[PDB]
Amino acid sequence: FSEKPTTKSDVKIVEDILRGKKLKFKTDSGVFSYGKVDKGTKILVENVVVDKDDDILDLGCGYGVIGIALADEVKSTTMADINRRAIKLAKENIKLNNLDNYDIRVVHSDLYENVKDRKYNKIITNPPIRAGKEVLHRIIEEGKELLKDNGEIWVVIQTKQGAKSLAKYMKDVFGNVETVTIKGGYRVLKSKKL
Repeated sequence: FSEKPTTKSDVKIVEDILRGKKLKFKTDSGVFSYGKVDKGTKILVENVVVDKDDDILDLGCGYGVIGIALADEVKSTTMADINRRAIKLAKENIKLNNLDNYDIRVVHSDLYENVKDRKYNKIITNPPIRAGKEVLHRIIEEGKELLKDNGEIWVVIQTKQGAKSLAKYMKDVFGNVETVTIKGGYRVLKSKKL
């Protein structure tokens, strides 16, 4: 069931520079990366390559960093999260960054469940880890089904055997995987549909 809480939320406004853009984000203690832009997310956002005609999906968007940082560079952006507070903040953050003139939507979704109304050129995500490898594998396998031909899925994951195990699975599923960057213990992995 759904319920509207009585409890207050802790909010912290954070500014950062991503892809050379000066952005501002309202963050909340009940949402991932409260009070600062996550290092993994920053590395992913700086390294992802997008095309002006791409329809992209920011999976597990939190307060919206990835979608917001890329919105003006692509054709359309869908940000999705299961956390309702996250959804609210991402919508508010679209306004804080003057992106109202772009095709951006924020959708409540348990993984891909509510965003399968279109196909995407890119699926970009900083996936949850404590949730376990089964959820990680699902992000990869179901992701392939939602990508347009030549589409790509981009993930950031903390290095060593974790990134290696996931890369192996991505190669299993897609028939290819590439390490785009390794920085400060984080790896950005990319697989293409084809």
